[PDB]
Amino acid sequence: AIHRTQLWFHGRISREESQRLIGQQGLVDGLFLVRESQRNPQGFVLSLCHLQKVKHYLILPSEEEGRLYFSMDDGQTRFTDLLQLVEFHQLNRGILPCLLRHCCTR
Amino acid sequence: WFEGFDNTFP
Repeated sequence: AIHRTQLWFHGRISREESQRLIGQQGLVDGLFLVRESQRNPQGFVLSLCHLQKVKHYLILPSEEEGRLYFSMDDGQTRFTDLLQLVEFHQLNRGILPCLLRHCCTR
Repeated sequence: WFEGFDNTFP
């Protein structure tokens, strides 16, 4: 949707590949991409590098009274789309160990 | 949490 044309979105790639993409870009703190979840069809994964380890955060869709939102914490922090989610965590950590600092591009 | 995943929250 609003995320197809974003440099940090990589669609359907695997966990092993998102790691290899971030690795081939230096394992810098703050490197990230968002991908379609492999296990979960309607879900997404935020893959992020911190302290030279790649971490993976499940993004799940839900509904409040007919309105779709996404969340990484069981609805405790809700976002209308992935861009809102990504933009927020460029400024605020929330449940993440560090900010989304450098977009891992493709 | 989500098994398989790093989400850490109350």
